[PDB]
Amino acid sequence: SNIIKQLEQEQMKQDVPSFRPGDTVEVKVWVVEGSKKRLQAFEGVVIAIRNRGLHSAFTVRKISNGEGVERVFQTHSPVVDSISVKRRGAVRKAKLYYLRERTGKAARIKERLN
Amino acid sequence: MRHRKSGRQLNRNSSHRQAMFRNMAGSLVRHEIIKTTLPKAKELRRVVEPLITLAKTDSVANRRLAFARTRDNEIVAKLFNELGPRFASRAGGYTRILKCGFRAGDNAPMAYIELVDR
Amino acid sequence: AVQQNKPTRSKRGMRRSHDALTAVTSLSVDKTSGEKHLRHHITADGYYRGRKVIAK
Amino acid sequence: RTSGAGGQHVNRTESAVRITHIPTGIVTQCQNDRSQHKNKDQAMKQMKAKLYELEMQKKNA
Amino acid sequence: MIQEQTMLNVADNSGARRVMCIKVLGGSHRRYAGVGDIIKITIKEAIPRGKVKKGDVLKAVVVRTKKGVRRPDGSVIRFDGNACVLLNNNSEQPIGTRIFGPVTRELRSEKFMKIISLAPEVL
Amino acid sequence: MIGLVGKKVGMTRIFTEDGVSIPVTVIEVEANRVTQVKDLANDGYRAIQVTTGAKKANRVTKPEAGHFAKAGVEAGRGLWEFRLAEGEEFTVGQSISVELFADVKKVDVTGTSKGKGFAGTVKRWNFRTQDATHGNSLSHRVPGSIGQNQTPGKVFKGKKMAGQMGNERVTVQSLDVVRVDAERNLLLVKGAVPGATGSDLIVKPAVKA
RNA sequence: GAUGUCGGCUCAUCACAUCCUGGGGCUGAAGUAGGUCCCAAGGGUAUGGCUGUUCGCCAUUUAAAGUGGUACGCGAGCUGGGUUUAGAACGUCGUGAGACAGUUCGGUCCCUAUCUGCCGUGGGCGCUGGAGAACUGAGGGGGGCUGCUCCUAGUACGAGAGGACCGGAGUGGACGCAUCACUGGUGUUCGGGUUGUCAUGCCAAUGGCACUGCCCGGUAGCUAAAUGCGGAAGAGAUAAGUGCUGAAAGCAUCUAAGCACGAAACUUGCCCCGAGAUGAGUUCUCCCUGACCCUUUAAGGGUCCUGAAGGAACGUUGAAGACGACGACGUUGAUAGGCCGGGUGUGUAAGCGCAGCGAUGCGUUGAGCUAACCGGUACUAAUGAACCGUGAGGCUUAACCU
RNA sequence: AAUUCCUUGUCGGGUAAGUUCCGACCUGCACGAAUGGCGUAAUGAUGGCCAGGCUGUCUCCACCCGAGACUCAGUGAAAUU
RNA sequence: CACAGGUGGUCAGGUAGAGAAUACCAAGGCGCUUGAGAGAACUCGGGUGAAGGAACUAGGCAAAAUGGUGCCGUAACUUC
RNA sequence: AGGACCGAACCGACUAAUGUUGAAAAAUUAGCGGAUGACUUGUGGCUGGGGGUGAAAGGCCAAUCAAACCGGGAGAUAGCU
Ligand SMILES: [K+]
Ligand SMILES: [K+]
Ligand SMILES: [K+]
Ligand SMILES: [K+]
Ligand SMILES: [K+]
Ligand SMILES: [K+]
Ligand SMILES: [K+]
Ligand SMILES: [K+]
Ligand SMILES: [K+]
Ligand SMILES: [K+]
Ligand SMILES: [K+]
Ligand SMILES: [K+]
Ligand SMILES: [K+]
Ligand SMILES: [K+]
Ligand SMILES: [K+]
Ligand SMILES: [K+]
Ligand SMILES: [K+]
Ligand SMILES: [K+]
Ligand SMILES: [K+]
Ligand SMILES: [K+]
Ligand SMILES: [K+]
Ligand SMILES: [K+]
Ligand SMILES: [K+]
Ligand SMILES: [Mg+2]
Ligand SMILES: [Mg+2]
Ligand SMILES: [Mg+2]
Ligand SMILES: [Mg+2]
Ligand SMILES: [Mg+2]
Ligand SMILES: [Mg+2]
Ligand SMILES: [Mg+2]
Ligand SMILES: [Mg+2]
Ligand SMILES: [Mg+2]
Ligand SMILES: [Mg+2]
Ligand SMILES: [Mg+2]
Ligand SMILES: [Mg+2]
Ligand SMILES: [Mg+2]
Ligand SMILES: [Mg+2]
Ligand SMILES: [Mg+2]
Ligand SMILES: [Mg+2]
Ligand SMILES: [Mg+2]
Ligand SMILES: [Mg+2]
Ligand SMILES: [Mg+2]
Ligand SMILES: [Mg+2]
Ligand SMILES: [Mg+2]
Ligand SMILES: [Mg+2]
Ligand SMILES: [Mg+2]
Ligand SMILES: [Mg+2]
Ligand SMILES: [Mg+2]
Ligand SMILES: [Mg+2]
Ligand SMILES: [Mg+2]
Ligand SMILES: [Mg+2]
Ligand SMILES: [Mg+2]
Ligand SMILES: [Mg+2]
Ligand SMILES: [Mg+2]
Ligand SMILES: [Mg+2]
Ligand SMILES: [Mg+2]
Ligand SMILES: [Mg+2]
Ligand SMILES: [Mg+2]
Ligand SMILES: [Mg+2]
Ligand SMILES: [Mg+2]
Ligand SMILES: [Mg+2]
Ligand SMILES: [Mg+2]
Ligand SMILES: [Mg+2]
Ligand SMILES: [Mg+2]
Ligand SMILES: [Mg+2]
Ligand SMILES: [Mg+2]
Ligand SMILES: [Mg+2]
Ligand SMILES: [Mg+2]
Ligand SMILES: [Mg+2]
Ligand SMILES: [Mg+2]
Ligand SMILES: [Mg+2]
Ligand SMILES: [Mg+2]
Ligand SMILES: [Mg+2]
Ligand SMILES: [Mg+2]
Ligand SMILES: [Mg+2]
Ligand SMILES: [Mg+2]
Ligand SMILES: [Mg+2]
Ligand SMILES: [Mg+2]
Ligand SMILES: [Mg+2]
Ligand SMILES: [Mg+2]
Ligand SMILES: [Mg+2]
Ligand SMILES: [Mg+2]
Ligand SMILES: [Mg+2]
Ligand SMILES: [Mg+2]
Ligand SMILES: [Mg+2]
Ligand SMILES: [Mg+2]
Ligand SMILES: [Mg+2]
Ligand SMILES: [Mg+2]
Ligand SMILES: [Mg+2]
Ligand SMILES: [Mg+2]
Repeated sequence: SNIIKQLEQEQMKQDVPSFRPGDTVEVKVWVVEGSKKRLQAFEGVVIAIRNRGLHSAFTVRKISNGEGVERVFQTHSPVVDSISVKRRGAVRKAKLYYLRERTGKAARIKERLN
Repeated sequence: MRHRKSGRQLNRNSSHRQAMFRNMAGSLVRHEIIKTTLPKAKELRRVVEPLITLAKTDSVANRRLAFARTRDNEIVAKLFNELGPRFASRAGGYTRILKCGFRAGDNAPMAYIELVDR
Repeated sequence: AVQQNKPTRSKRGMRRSHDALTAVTSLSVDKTSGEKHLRHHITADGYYRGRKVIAK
Repeated sequence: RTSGAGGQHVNRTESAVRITHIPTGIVTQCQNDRSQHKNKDQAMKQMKAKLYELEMQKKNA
Repeated sequence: MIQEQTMLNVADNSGARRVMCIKVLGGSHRRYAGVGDIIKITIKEAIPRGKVKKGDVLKAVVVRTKKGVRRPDGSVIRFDGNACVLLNNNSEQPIGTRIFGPVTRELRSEKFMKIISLAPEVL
Repeated sequence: MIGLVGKKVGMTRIFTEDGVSIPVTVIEVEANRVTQVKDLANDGYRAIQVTTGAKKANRVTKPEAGHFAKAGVEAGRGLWEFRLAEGEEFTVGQSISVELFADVKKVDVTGTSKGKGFAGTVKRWNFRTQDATHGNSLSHRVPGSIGQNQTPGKVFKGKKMAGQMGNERVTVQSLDVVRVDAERNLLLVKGAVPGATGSDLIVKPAVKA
């Protein structure tokens, strides 16, 4: 209700960039190795966005070292330091789960030149 | 468990329910008062009142939407030419249900559902 | 599955102890016509809460 | 219970006998007769014979 | 979520191409193994000159799963296939010398640090 | 120790600076007013009765209204009792706020679990279903055997069978207290507490510790 | 004048002759690890290959993969591979019909629960004036498992190899309870794509039918694979066992008098039910303070007047629910629908304009639509009534006022 | 071996593990030449074994859509005793 | 039995389709002689399902899967 | 050309589920086999009980078959209940 909405608004980030399903984004996240906290970048196509307030999330799919990896980031998590849109993609669906069956030239996404 | 769920199956499949409520909505618009069962009337409210709210604003798009919801141009015309203008100021609740005894054939609880202004 | 012994008239009546019907507690009287009716239902003449609702 | 057990009796009775020599690891088994006692006798005979042949084989070698 | 009869790919240069989980080790009635868990595997396909041969029974550590791993903030990392690294049956140290594909931070332990060091990317 | 009666506002998450999402249940613990204090001399045991919230005057019966008026407190949506310890002492009319739990680390939350209705053995007692195919005849989710052949010749008491599941008092013990927001009258506890949103919860200092 | 059977499945329950975990004695017990016996039944006590198999062997685990009873538990719970009819064939026996604790291929598993029992859920009356709540706890049930790592400590022990007891912390497996914040499933009540066909006069736009026609997404709810929590600590009395003091029996002696320890077993401690606990308990609060007549004259019956507290009924309903029941609300109202705003999902509606020969693209445009969600809002429906429930509540004896 | 009791014979193949299967062996309890012997392409709702694909068959079940079951009105059995 | 059974011959529209298959329709005929609610277990008939993929079982039973036309190409063995 | 191939009508009936006081004294649903032939079907005829007919199962001969049904011998006989 108003109570939970207040408790969530006080935790929501205020700078989350606008990204649509199909865009290529780089998410820099905090990884901690023992005693040193550094930033690691995950760049790939946003194949799903779940808009749910503080519980908002987005899935990014990359092909790393010959293997497909998907990472579901909690948008307002303190571990996601930054999100940047490196390329705007032109899709028509909201969930590009069909890319999971496509590889190489078959998985290309046209740029939204607008 | 049906926790926090809406709608009545009414011992029908979904297509049958949709067709029945389309026909019954047309009948209520046409006659302005009909006698049905109490469950069916309490669902006809949720079918019909949104149509009148749609008719409140007259556009080609809204007329086509109303045709899709109620495939009959006489009902669309009445909604957009009389009923909408009539219920313009009313917020909601364009219908009322009056319980009217039990059906002789099956002891079914019966009711009259009518447009409020009628 | 079926009875091994015939149940009695006593047991029959005991089972039917909960089968009795319940009379209507009271009938409401319309403020305008004075006709009696089931509460929250229209009268036979078509009056509910003092207003004729169905013409006949 | 023995295999191909034909009838209520055979399905019910523990007639088949298997004898294992723990040191040797050799096994004999009999389920020819309807009687556990006769089956155990035949299996004991076979166990003695197999231990004999084991030592016979060693000596022949 | 690897169980018995699950076929996994191999992420090292040990020479196996396909292995099958025959037991999820470490518990009675333990059902599933996830990233960082040791399983007993049989080699179903191997390259001709590899160190390991088809039909060998050894151990392996699951390094990539389709079910994925869940990070403390609720995030999940999912891979497109189930992959393991074969380990010696006794020492439980990696048999190969190269690791192919990404591995996760869950693998980091004093035991599996060799894999972490030899990995192309630790996600 | 005494506890407080609150309401299940819902479930949320708290994001800590070290990248951990704590699942929390938000309990609105309004001021609980003491309507009666029971003692050894008069009642044989030491306890406080508390009320919380508000009620329609037209829905408060005269018998209940007399009790509230004797206390000198406004009517609440119910009355609950808490057994007092040896040192604990309160007075009628005193109000107790969520600040009581400020230094409490773990709490036990009791509520009425969501009601599942007439539930089968598979759902209620985690029975295993029989084979879906391979010849099973009308017995895919049925209980199976319920006893032995003649000895005992009866079904034992407490046999796990189908029946009502849920809508019963359930206590979850040793839940962390994530936050005590006194100004919003909120208690944020880690994990899931019994009951649906809008239900009453009895929150006590943890007994196991 | 019929007690259905091997194995499996589902569900078990008890015994202890204990497989693991607990406690101990002796050891041919240095430590680690064992052997053997005693106490202990709280919890726990594999998945596969082969075979109809039980059994068994084998592979790989586990702390362990216990032994048994229960019609070798359980077919009005399931199966039907084996066995057990009728078909057929092989080997063998017989001249033959046929036969085989020989084998081989195929071959109908009914029952709507009356009673007891059990799991749930109501109605009645009782509990001694009626009523609304909160309790107490006689009693009953649940639960009780365990691995690995680290510290102690490479310490004690040991020639080395190896390697502790006691005590502490962390993290798992299996099991159970709850919940849906997250990750997912579902989501024929939301959106979109698309095939065939029919219809809405036609175009455009829609609708119907084809498993929701086929699909792609997805709200609420429900839910696991998701994520919180639990097993305990402590106390009492003990088992085997260990003792102190101590005679009978100038010694000795754990015992005879007296005294102290001693386990997952017992009684508690934790969770739930629980006053039909007829031994029906306790506390708080609320309500009712009229007259008259008869009889067989009493815990008697009437007559009038009075109808309280509260309940029930009815209606709107609910994360409550088979029906009951339980909860919320009924105009002095947010109970349900509608409506309004938001959110969410889908993914840029239609119409119009432009580009293109055209399919189509672009602009208007993150557009349009949007269930169960959230915040509001009396527009619709929750009717004034009526109904049930009474009028101060027995006797005896105490104590106190009197 | 539709034949072999012993017997899950032994050896080889396949499997992590194979009383079944396949290839041999010959010690044929108790094969054998028109109650035919040994082969055999094609064929088979024929028996056994193996693999790929596929999957709620299963780990381990969850949700949804319909018809019953449940409540109300009407009609109204049965075995058994 | 106003019973999901059995019963020979004749007629043969449109669109798609090879078709008398199949889907939707025409002419024509019907909604099947108990209804109304609710939306528990369980049974029946379907839909979907994370990760796995025969571990199930006597046995892949059942389900899932494959599925058209044209072209390319196609093994042992063979009675060609 | 073909006791040829695929597949409706048509004829059949291999598997499962349902039903088992059934919608049905043998069916329904999803699949399954043949489908120019030793095919299938209408009408009529013929074969009769120790007889018929049987691509053979003791199969079929009016829901009856190791000897049909109806009537008679007949109140067969029953050391049995
Ligand atoms: K009728
Ligand atoms: K022990
Ligand atoms: K010992
Ligand atoms: K025990
Ligand atoms: K055996
Ligand atoms: K047992
Ligand atoms: K028996
Ligand atoms: K029985
Ligand atoms: K009885
Ligand atoms: K959820
Ligand atoms: K959901
Ligand atoms: K269409
Ligand atoms: K002494
Ligand atoms: K009482
Ligand atoms: K409302
Ligand atoms: K556009
Ligand atoms: K447009
Ligand atoms: K939108
Ligand atoms: K032979
Ligand atoms: K001959
Ligand atoms: K020949
Ligand atoms: K064959
Ligand atoms: K004859
Ligand atoms: Mg609702
Ligand atoms: Mg019905
Ligand atoms: Mg009754
Ligand atoms: Mg015999
Ligand atoms: Mg419920
Ligand atoms: Mg059956
Ligand atoms: Mg079934
Ligand atoms: Mg039985
Ligand atoms: Mg008898
Ligand atoms: Mg003992
Ligand atoms: Mg005991
Ligand atoms: Mg105990
Ligand atoms: Mg076994
Ligand atoms: Mg087998
Ligand atoms: Mg016995
Ligand atoms: Mg047994
Ligand atoms: Mg038995
Ligand atoms: Mg059989
Ligand atoms: Mg025969
Ligand atoms: Mg057959
Ligand atoms: Mg049965
Ligand atoms: Mg107990
Ligand atoms: Mg939610
Ligand atoms: Mg989802
Ligand atoms: Mg869907
Ligand atoms: Mg749609
Ligand atoms: Mg037209
Ligand atoms: Mg058109
Ligand atoms: Mg149509
Ligand atoms: Mg349809
Ligand atoms: Mg049609
Ligand atoms: Mg002495
Ligand atoms: Mg323990
Ligand atoms: Mg109830
Ligand atoms: Mg949106
Ligand atoms: Mg559209
Ligand atoms: Mg072999
Ligand atoms: Mg062979
Ligand atoms: Mg021969
Ligand atoms: Mg001859
Ligand atoms: Mg021959
Ligand atoms: Mg043939
Ligand atoms: Mg009835
Ligand atoms: Mg009829
Ligand atoms: Mg046609
Ligand atoms: Mg047709
Ligand atoms: Mg249903
Ligand atoms: Mg089903
Ligand atoms: Mg399906
Ligand atoms: Mg699946
Ligand atoms: Mg999948
Ligand atoms: Mg696969
Ligand atoms: Mg198997
Ligand atoms: Mg098995
Ligand atoms: Mg099949
Ligand atoms: Mg299919
Ligand atoms: Mg042919
Ligand atoms: Mg015909
Ligand atoms: Mg035939
Ligand atoms: Mg058929
Ligand atoms: Mg053919
Ligand atoms: Mg054909
Ligand atoms: Mg014969
Ligand atoms: Mg006949
Ligand atoms: Mg004769
Ligand atoms: Mg005579
Ligand atoms: Mg006679």
